[PDB]
Amino acid sequence: MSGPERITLAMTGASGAQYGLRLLDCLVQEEREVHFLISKAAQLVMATETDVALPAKPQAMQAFLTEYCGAAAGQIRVFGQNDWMAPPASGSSAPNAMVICPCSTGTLSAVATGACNNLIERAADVALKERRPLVLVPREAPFSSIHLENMLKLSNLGAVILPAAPGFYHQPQSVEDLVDHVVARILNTLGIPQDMLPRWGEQHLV
Amino acid sequence: MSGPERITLAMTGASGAQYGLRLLDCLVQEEREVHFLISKAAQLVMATETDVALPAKPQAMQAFLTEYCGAAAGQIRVFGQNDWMAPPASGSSAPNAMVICPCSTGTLSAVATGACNNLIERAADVALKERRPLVLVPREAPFSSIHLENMLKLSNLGAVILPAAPGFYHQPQSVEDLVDHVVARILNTLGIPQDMLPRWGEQHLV
Amino acid sequence: MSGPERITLAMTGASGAQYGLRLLDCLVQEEREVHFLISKAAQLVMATETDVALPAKPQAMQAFLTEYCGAAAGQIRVFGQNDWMAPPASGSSAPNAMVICPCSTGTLSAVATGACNNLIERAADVALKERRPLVLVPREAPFSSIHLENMLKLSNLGAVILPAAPGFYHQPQSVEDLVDHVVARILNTLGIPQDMLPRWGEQHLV
Amino acid sequence: MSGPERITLAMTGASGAQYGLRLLDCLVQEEREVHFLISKAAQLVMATETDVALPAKPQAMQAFLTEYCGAAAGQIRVFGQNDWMAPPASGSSAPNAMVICPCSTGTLSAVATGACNNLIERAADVALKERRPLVLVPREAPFSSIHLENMLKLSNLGAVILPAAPGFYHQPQSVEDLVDHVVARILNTLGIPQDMLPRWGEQHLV
Amino acid sequence: MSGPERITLAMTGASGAQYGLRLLDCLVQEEREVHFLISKAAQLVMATETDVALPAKPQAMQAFLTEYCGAAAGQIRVFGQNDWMAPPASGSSAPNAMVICPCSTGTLSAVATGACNNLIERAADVALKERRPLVLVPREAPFSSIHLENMLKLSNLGAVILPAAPGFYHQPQSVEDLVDHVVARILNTLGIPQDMLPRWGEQHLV
Amino acid sequence: MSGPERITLAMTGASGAQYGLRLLDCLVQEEREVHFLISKAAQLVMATETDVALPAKPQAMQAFLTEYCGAAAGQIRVFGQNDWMAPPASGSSAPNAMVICPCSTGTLSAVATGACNNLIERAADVALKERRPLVLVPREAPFSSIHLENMLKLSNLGAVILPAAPGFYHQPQSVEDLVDHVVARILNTLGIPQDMLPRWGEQHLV
Amino acid sequence: MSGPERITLAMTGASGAQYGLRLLDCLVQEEREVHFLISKAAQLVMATETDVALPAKPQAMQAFLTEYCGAAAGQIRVFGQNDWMAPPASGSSAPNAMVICPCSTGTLSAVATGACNNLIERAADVALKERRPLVLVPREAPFSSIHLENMLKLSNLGAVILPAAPGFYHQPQSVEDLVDHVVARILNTLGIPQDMLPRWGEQHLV
Amino acid sequence: MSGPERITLAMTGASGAQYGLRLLDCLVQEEREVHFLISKAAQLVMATETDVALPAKPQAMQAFLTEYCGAAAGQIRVFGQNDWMAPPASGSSAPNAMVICPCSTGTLSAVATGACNNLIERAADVALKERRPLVLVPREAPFSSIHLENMLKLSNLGAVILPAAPGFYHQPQSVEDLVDHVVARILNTLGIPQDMLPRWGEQHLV
Ligand SMILES: Cc1cc2c3c(c1C)C(C)(C)CC=[N+]3c1c([nH]c(=O)[nH]c1=O)N2C[C@H](O)[C@H](O)[C@H](O)COP(=O)(O)O
Ligand SMILES: Cc1cc2c3c(c1C)C(C)(C)CC=[N+]3c1c([nH]c(=O)[nH]c1=O)N2C[C@H](O)[C@H](O)[C@H](O)COP(=O)(O)O
Ligand SMILES: Cc1cc2c3c(c1C)C(C)(C)CC=[N+]3c1c([nH]c(=O)[nH]c1=O)N2C[C@H](O)[C@H](O)[C@H](O)COP(=O)(O)O
Ligand SMILES: Cc1cc2c3c(c1C)C(C)(C)CC=[N+]3c1c([nH]c(=O)[nH]c1=O)N2C[C@H](O)[C@H](O)[C@H](O)COP(=O)(O)O
Ligand SMILES: Cc1cc2c3c(c1C)C(C)(C)CC=[N+]3c1c([nH]c(=O)[nH]c1=O)N2C[C@H](O)[C@H](O)[C@H](O)COP(=O)(O)O
Ligand SMILES: Cc1cc2c3c(c1C)C(C)(C)CC=[N+]3c1c([nH]c(=O)[nH]c1=O)N2C[C@H](O)[C@H](O)[C@H](O)COP(=O)(O)O
Ligand SMILES: Cc1cc2c3c(c1C)C(C)(C)CC=[N+]3c1c([nH]c(=O)[nH]c1=O)N2C[C@H](O)[C@H](O)[C@H](O)COP(=O)(O)O
Ligand SMILES: Cc1cc2c3c(c1C)C(C)(C)CC=[N+]3c1c([nH]c(=O)[nH]c1=O)N2C[C@H](O)[C@H](O)[C@H](O)COP(=O)(O)O
Ligand code: NA
Ligand code: NA
Ligand code: NA
Ligand code: NA
Ligand code: NA
Ligand code: NA
Ligand code: NA
Ligand code: NA
Repeated sequence: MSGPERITLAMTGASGAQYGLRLLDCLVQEEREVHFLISKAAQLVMATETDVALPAKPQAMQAFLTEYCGAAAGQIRVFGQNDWMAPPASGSSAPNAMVICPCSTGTLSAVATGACNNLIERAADVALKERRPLVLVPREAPFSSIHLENMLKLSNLGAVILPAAPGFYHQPQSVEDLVDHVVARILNTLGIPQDMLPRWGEQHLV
Repeated sequence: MSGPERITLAMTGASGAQYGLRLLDCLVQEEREVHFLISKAAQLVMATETDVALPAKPQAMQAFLTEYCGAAAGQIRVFGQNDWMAPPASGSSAPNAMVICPCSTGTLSAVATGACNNLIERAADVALKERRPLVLVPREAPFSSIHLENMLKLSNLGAVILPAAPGFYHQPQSVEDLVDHVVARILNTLGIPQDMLPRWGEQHLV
Repeated sequence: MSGPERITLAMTGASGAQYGLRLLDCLVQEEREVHFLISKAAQLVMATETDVALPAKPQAMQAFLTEYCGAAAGQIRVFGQNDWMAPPASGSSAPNAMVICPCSTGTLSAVATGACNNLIERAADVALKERRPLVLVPREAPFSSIHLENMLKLSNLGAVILPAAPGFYHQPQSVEDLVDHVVARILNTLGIPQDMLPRWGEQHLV
Repeated sequence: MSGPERITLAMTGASGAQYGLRLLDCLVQEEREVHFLISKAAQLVMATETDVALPAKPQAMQAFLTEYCGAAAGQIRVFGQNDWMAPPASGSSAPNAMVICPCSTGTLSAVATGACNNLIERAADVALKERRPLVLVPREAPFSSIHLENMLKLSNLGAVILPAAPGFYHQPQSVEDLVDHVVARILNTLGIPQDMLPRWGEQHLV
Repeated sequence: MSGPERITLAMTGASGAQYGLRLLDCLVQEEREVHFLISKAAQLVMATETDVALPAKPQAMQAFLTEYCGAAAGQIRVFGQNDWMAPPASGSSAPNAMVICPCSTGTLSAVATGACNNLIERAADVALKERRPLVLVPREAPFSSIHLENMLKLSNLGAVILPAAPGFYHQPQSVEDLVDHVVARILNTLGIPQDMLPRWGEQHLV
Repeated sequence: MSGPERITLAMTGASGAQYGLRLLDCLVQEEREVHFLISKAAQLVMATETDVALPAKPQAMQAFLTEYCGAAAGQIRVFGQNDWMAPPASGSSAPNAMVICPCSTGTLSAVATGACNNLIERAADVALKERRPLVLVPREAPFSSIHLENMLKLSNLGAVILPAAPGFYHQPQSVEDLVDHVVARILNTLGIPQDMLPRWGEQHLV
Repeated sequence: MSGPERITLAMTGASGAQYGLRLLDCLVQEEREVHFLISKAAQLVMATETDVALPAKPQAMQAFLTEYCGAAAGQIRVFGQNDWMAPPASGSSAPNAMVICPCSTGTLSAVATGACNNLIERAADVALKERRPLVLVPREAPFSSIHLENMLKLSNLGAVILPAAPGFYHQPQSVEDLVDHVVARILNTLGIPQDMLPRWGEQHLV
Repeated sequence: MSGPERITLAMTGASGAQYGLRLLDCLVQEEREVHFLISKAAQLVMATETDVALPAKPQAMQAFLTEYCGAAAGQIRVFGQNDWMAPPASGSSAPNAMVICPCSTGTLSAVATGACNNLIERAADVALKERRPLVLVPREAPFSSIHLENMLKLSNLGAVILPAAPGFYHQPQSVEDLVDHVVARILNTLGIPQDMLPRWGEQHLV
């Protein structure tokens, strides 16, 4: 197996709920264990932007997502926003890679300053102190200087700032094609196999 | 008329040629005069990503774009990359707003450092020294710290860093819907009317 | 009409509730549409420092403030602290100027770091990314270096840091006279007519 | 006796002459020795904003202020703006605490840069090099980034930046009540007894 | 009317008195109200470099300049260097744009540090805190790092640093032609009509 | 296999063409796939400093280098300076490590600022945004502060700054021995086996 | 002989071609050897702003300039923009002082960042690393913060930033008089005799 | 005589003992007085890398080096590492230029921080405070960010950072040829004649 066996996937309240759901689906299909976290504002984004009827409490959310993705039992773990006994909350936990997708500007801010106000923010704080992979997927426009300084600080610290900015260079034909471009970039960054985005120039000899 | 009468629209070599073309179309439909600039690498992006057969030389490019957009005579001006006699090259020119869409990381770098190697880069240098509007639309992922520092410097100077990061919160049904979200943000930033992106919460009283 | 048609007026938990109320009154009398936001701590300041019996829920607060100011129907909109569907929460909203008066040091901090924890903080984050006017009215003493660095960062970004520091140079005779000095400065900054603070030296020829 | 026996009280040309006069009165009533300094612009502020007829030359100013405050003989010393033989001008002097109230933005600038152009500015330069207390009471609005950077530099060096921003949380009934709030904060900062501002929550057990 | 109705025009002691006089003439011919300020060192520059016999006291200076420019009564106001009751000294004044032309390196320094030692320096301090236009026209060579850091700080704050560096690209035939180039740039920056500098490339279609 | 299977080897115009050629030879002998890039100025360095008759066009250059190194078919790929369809130009490409050897101060500058003016510079920009290995081998003396700041920025970002500064501590007997020291350091940095530089102190027990 | 025997004189594409030509003339008349470099954009400036018919290729340009200045044979050397075998390209060359006059903002940028894209930029990079004199003569207005930061960086490194800002204090009577002021400043900076600008106050005893 | 009459030559513990010895030889042949200093670690480098049997104590080391170089009596002075009475230890000494060749990263660090732990480090501290020439010849690879920041600080202060990075552009045929390139660069930097490195392009006319 290439790439991390366990991924902490946090969804926070920026537009782009489809990116998180599609990423979750691909992680499940690659037989990865996913520790799934979702903020209160992200739950509202999902209700506004999609037809997914995501249950509110973690136990029922875990059942729903398992059915939605066709995951194995225990493959998707769901942890609530104040569950400090969950693996992502401590560096003594087993190593995960972490993705925040979408990453709201508020969560971006909290991770940059170390606010640790909820399990998503603490889990990123832990990823940085343990030097485990951390990928942030912001979705905002314009990016203000406040946004950019927070992204730059975290990038300087080794976090990967991967904006939800799909490329158009494989003739996209649908919204789903654009979503897949970003999801493929994330999987590439994590080192996890994907077949949605070809290897640029791989056939190009001279 | 709300917003600028004249817009310098530069296209540079990031993916997202559709954003530039659609923005050009909307500017024409709003009866704006457009000074159109396109880099050599952007011409290659357009040939790779779209079915637009854009002529190479400025005179023929100007004819093509006028037909493509249904523009009036002289409404679209095309200037070549070393035409230092064109309006965008001097601050003594008449005031324009400027948009670089897409904005490659190379053009982002040149504007941040003041390289002024071609008319697109000099025109942005002029926009900054004259404190005229400058909007950059980067399309890249991940954003490295090199990218982010250049974006932050320019944002601190008053340029608008508007990444090609479409929002999903008006139920997009096609690639064109996502393109329009970004194009609408640009038009909003310039203060030019648009009807593709509703005013959020405008009906919301309490 | 001079100045902004719509103003987001946020009250947060620093002493000086009278400044916010008087500013709200003047905005109403200038026929401006006001999107009114108030933090939980500010509600407690108002109960401690004034005899205003402000209702707690937005619907009833909106009724009360309309009566208090003699506003027209719909002229004052009240939005709760987690109402992400309200206009101030998105840059795709119609343009407002924004004033935080009083601005607590906690809200000052959140805006400086981009925390976006509630609608007041997100609305300021949106004002900065859209380059729409943002005026902060802190009331604190001493200002620590933590306070000052946050004020300096935001001032460098174009926010107006307007401390609740009334001037004495028009022979004030009451608390209300000192309140009006600050409120007049805010209206001047927004470009909205006021007749409480004369134009200094306007009659002075030589 | 709690707090400093000797206080250098400098008045400079910001609005708020009443704060300086009331502070001088309270220092006298607490039996402190006051080295009183006043700038040329502050003399003009006092003539504009109050009915105090302050004599111009130090000898007569010293007589007037002694009568005004009911001070003992020699309790108030007045020194002119170029009197480099006065105690405040040398660090070899006996230790004083220093307050500049009001502190103009020009005096703020001079102290931040070390300009030492007059006795007020040199005395503050001496307070900083000897690490003796220095309290600045600016009165300005907006604070520009120039103001804020100067305040931040001095706060980082241990000066207390105490803006003339009265609090409203003890039901003020007059201009004098608001003046007293700021004067009480200054006395608190110096460690000198005052009974104008109660100790917040002192009776609050749980 | 395009551009500001009122302009504060300060002349300080760099070489280039002709620029200030010609700018004053053009502002008068565009029917603008001018608040004219001149430093002691600038008066000496004018006596050294020109044949203008400028009276020393403001009242007589105001009479002379009115005759010199052919201005209407009250169109040119002259204020002395310590006239703190003049409009430029307070932000509560009516809005002006401000130009310092020529701008000595000493006045550049004072504005960068906030020294506010005279009415010219305070008026610029007020322009910055009120975010009203401020244009500085330095004339010096070489620019030292001290000069450049002061110019950069002020440019970062939104002041326009416009050096007296005339362009040669409209075939200048006299000293007056070079003066007019700089004066035209200033008028362009203020948004005030001028016909001395053509709009570059305005006729250039492709 | 230890170390990267694919290496992008860029040669740019600093003295030390022998280092690049010898590194290319060792990579081939370790059965690595090499994507070979060479700048116009580097071609001139090679003609000036060596007797290698390197063909100019990529197709013929690829034939020559394959013969020169005894490489397998397709093992060395050559890409021209504007071939944006080559793998190194996009982060969606398959992962490579990248070495610029020699690295001119001009290419050092471009990578530090993100200029992306040609395929070598873009490929390094891509290596940094994808956090793939990037090794720069500058050859210059003195290093100016411009050089050093660019090297420091890139080192802080995780690029390896490996100057062409051979060590003398294995009794070098020829120019080739000194070349091999640097080439061995590069291979060590990449994690690729080499037998030219012994493991220091490997036999040293106490 | 006072001052440098050899001067590298680079002309780049800012307005002010007359300054470069007049400086070249004075260097020739002082019997200095001049290594003359001119950018493509500067050639266009010279054709636009003057009646000098400068040949394009270096050999013919060298003949023309020798006749134009009345120079001795070999006294003016002309080198093309990619002639890396010319003395200015290597620090191992014989010591020259270097002047870029006019210095475009693009060349200013390249020297500040170390871009070294052509012989002019590399020659300045070499002057800085060898700590040989480097004088830049920018001609631009306004100077943006991008311009100013580049000038400040280079000034901090010991380059002389000498803007084309002529002084008026020797009663100039023509364009040529203003040109000579700047040219005289450059010669003063290089330590080369000139008689166009008197020594200020040289006769002034007390 | 061109260049300094007296040179402090310090050898510290980086590889490249041959550079120091060859530089010492050339300084002697140019009839310069050399104050020779060598660290304990450098003595070990010399024993490891060369066949020079350098005596340990200064008196015998001075005899050996005089014979080795064929120096005149008293032409080479040797001072021990704690000889604070030696000329290099005080700025009141007669002016020397100073070279540290090789310069270990430890000595680089000490000079950058001012550690002054031995005579070599103090002598460099003295060279910097007296603004006398200081040339550092580091030999290390990779350069870490710790190395680079120390080199940048010292370069900004006017020290010459000259890495042991020989050039290959005069067809080197032996180790000695590469050593001579670096030694020639050092002599060039000091302004001392050398005939090992030709003047680049000196014969190149056009
Ligand atoms: C509920 C909500 C919140 C949006 C929002 C919307 C919704 C429905 C949309 C989808 C209609 C439009 C855009 N949204 C974005 C957004 N923040 C952001 O950084 N990017 C966004 O694209 N916000 C605000 C963000 O959710 C708030 O600032 C939260 O405080 C974030 O909290 P969290 O980090 O804990 O999720
Ligand atoms: C030709 C080409 C260049 C791409 C590229 C592609 C093509 C076809 C695609 C479309 C297949 C994939 C992505 N592209 C991007 C890109 N640079 C960038 O910042 N974002 C991009 O999305 N690059 C590189 C960029 O064009 C180069 O760095 C140019 O030097 C930019 O030059 P310019 O600023 O003058 O346009
Ligand atoms: C309830 C409360 C909070 C005061 C306070 C008081 C009250 C009654 C007063 C009125 C008696 C005295 C002073 N107050 C101030 C204050 N914060 C501040 O920056 N300036 C103040 O003047 N605070 C604290 C501030 O409200 C808290 O730090 C909140 O967390 C701010 O939260 P908010 O930004 O969401 O309003
Ligand atoms: C005379 C004068 C000067 C005012 C002023 C007024 C007057 C009458 C008022 C009272 C009508 C309105 C406001 N004033 C302020 C002010 N500077 C400042 O920082 N805050 C102020 O509130 N200024 C300007 C300030 O006095 C000048 O910049 C002086 O140079 C300060 O010099 P100083 O530090 O030596 O006192
Ligand atoms: C009187 C005087 C002062 C010159 C000067 C001359 C004169 C006659 C000239 C005209 C002969 C030559 C050049 N001048 C300049 C100059 N300062 C400057 O920045 N640029 C200049 O070009 N100075 C110095 C400047 O005037 C002093 O530093 C003043 O202190 C500035 O004070 P101010 O800002 O209040 O005007
Ligand atoms: C042609 C050429 C260019 C040399 C040069 C020489 C040649 C023959 C030598 C070999 C004779 C001597 C030294 N060279 C160096 C050099 N730049 C550098 O950083 N280190 C060097 O050692 N330069 C300059 C460098 O090539 C230019 O600045 C190019 O613009 C670099 O462009 P590139 O990065 O695209 O290759
Ligand atoms: C051809 C051209 C280019 C001008 C220009 C004009 C012309 C005719 C004028 C003379 C009509 C007006 C002003 N010019 C200036 C200018 N750049 C600058 O920094 N200052 C200037 O004054 N520019 C732009 C500058 O030449 C470009 O940015 C080039 O890329 C510079 O390239 P270079 O550094 O290699 O010369
Ligand atoms: C004895 C010794 C020390 C080497 C070393 C070796 C030896 C034999 C070699 C020659 C086998 C290989 C490389 N050497 C280097 C080195 N430090 C350095 O900056 N560059 C080097 O090339 N070091 C370490 C350096 O000498 C130590 O860090 C000392 O503390 C430096 O002390 P000094 O500055 O007082 O001389
Ligand atoms: Na917390
Ligand atoms: Na250029
Ligand atoms: Na939050
Ligand atoms: Na002084
Ligand atoms: Na002052
Ligand atoms: Na480019
Ligand atoms: Na280059
Ligand atoms: Na020590």
